[PDB]
Amino acid sequence: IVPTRELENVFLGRCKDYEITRYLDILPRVRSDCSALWKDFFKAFSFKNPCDLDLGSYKDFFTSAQQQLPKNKVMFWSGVYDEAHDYANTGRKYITLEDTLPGYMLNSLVWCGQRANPGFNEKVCPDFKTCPVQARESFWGMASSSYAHSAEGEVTYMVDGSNPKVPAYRPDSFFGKYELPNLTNKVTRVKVIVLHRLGEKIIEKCGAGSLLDLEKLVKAKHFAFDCVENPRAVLFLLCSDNPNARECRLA
Amino acid sequence: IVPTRELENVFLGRCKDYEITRYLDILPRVRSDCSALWKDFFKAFSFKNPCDLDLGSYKDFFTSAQQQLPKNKVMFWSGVYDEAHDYANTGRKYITLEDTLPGYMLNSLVWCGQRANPGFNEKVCPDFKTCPVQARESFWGMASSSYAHSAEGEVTYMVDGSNPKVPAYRPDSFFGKYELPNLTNKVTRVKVIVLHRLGEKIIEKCGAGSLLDLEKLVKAKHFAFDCVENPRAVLFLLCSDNPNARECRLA
Ligand SMILES: NC(=O)c1ccc[n+]([C@@H]2O[C@H](COP(=O)([O-])OP(=O)(O)OC[C@H]3O[C@@H](n4cnc5c(N)nc(F)nc54)[C@H](O)[C@@H]3O)[C@@H](O)[C@H]2O)c1
Ligand SMILES: Nc1nc(F)nc2c1ncn2[C@@H]1O[C@H](COP(=O)(O)OP(=O)(O)OC[C@H]2OC[C@H](O)[C@@H]2O)[C@@H](O)[C@H]1O
Ligand SMILES: NC(=O)c1cccnc1
Repeated sequence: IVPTRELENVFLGRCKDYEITRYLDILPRVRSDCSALWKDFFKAFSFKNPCDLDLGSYKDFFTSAQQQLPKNKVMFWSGVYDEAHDYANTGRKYITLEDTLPGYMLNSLVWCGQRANPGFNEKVCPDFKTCPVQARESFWGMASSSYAHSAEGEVTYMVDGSNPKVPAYRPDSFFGKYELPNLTNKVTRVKVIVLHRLGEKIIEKCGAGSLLDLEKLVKAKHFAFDCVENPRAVLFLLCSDNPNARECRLA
Repeated sequence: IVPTRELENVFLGRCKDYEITRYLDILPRVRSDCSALWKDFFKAFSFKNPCDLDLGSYKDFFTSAQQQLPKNKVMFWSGVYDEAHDYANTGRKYITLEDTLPGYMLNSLVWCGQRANPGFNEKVCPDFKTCPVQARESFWGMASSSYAHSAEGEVTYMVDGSNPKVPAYRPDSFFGKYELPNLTNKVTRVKVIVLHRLGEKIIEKCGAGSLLDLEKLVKAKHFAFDCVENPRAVLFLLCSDNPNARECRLA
């Protein structure tokens, strides 16, 4: 893959944009300057081989960047990026990882270290499936970890019950690796939302299969559990993109 | 009412981020670099009294910042900012002025000039309703003119039909002053979408009142014209937010 151009400029620009104007009524301000943020972020990967990284490489950066999160509002998702963020509504109904400072600064960006000056690669970045797992998941794994760790009260989980090749809940998702195991006794309940893509064969159902596994894990953390399939407000979102579906017919 | 802090840094940060990462498949890059853009912007109001502006003050800036816009995808809106932007879907279905470079950089921001150094006011910005209309509307009126002037093919206009106090179409709106009068022969059609808020009395309908005036006005310029109220895809977005309304009763 081709690395993002003028990485420092984009980082510092999104950082200043967010600081002054984004989520002011929804998430608290970070306590560090954007230059200090850049400095911890850069020294995490710079002057090293693109696969030298591990789960600790970005710890100082995420310590500098972490935000206290609104009780009851935190959302996780697997397999339904577009639907979860549409439904979250840019922080107004739920908060996602992407609404917090570090997700919003690096969302979609591409970067990597090298050993010669200037210590990063402007030309090429390795396909990351070529690195050991602790290295290919250094950044986004620690991100999901801090984030889950800060969740309080109710949390929400959106998933896909229409995928014949991917279970609604997998222990090897980012949610299963990093999120679920990191939630504290400050969390009280897990509310799952199963998406049935319209026009398509239903594959997972509440309490059966991987959702029944998930249920048992959640109760084992002494957390409450509920699960619903196409709740009306979410169904209406889907229907808007496919107003003809049989599921969408009105009285 | 307080002015945006670190205006220049916010402006430049937003400009750089948009340049490198935003709308890359949806809209073209402008030729002019960020510091050249800043120049043109700042000379418009700097070192003059706050109400010492007119429609031609920001002219060089908008000249520099204007993008060609993709055919059939331009949308206008009155009275329904949230609903129109949700439905336009960040450029994926329709483009709005807030998706273009100059609208993206200045959206939500607050600034004004002053005669003394630094040439702009960091303390307060006169309740712009204090100023002659050509000063109060110098920036966003010129933004709207330039945007409308660039539109091709079909264009769409989303309006409020439940406001007893404010008609669907008004000659004194930004659409009536700046946008409709500036559409060129490159535009072939104007498609109106009338929004009826759930559970609010319906005030305006296609073919009556101000919408009738709008139809004739649009017939004069030799565009086609259609109009529709609460079409399904828009209606479902509304129900998503108020699933229990009578209009959202499922069969
Ligand atoms: N914002 C994020 O990017 C982000 C990333 C990971 C986890 N999160 C947290 O964990 C859950 C989403 O991961 P999930 O439960 O695994 O659900 P998914 O739909 O499978 O998403 C993986 C897809 O993202 C793409 N991806 C991006 N970067 C990478 C990366 N370094 N490495 C890899 F492998 N994939 C990446 C990749 O193409 C892959 O196809 C959410 O609760 C979220 O808070 C957010
Ligand atoms: N000088 C000003 N500067 C700024 F930033 N905002 C202003 C100013 N004056 C009034 N406003 C606010 O700006 C809003 C004017 O909105 P509506 O009335 O809802 O629709 P319309 O008038 O047609 O103007 C929206 C249409 O103009 C171009 C755009 O692409 C779309 O086609 C009002 O809600 C009002 O609170
Ligand atoms: N975004 C705005 O404030 C705005 C105001 C007037 C016209 N167009 C946009």
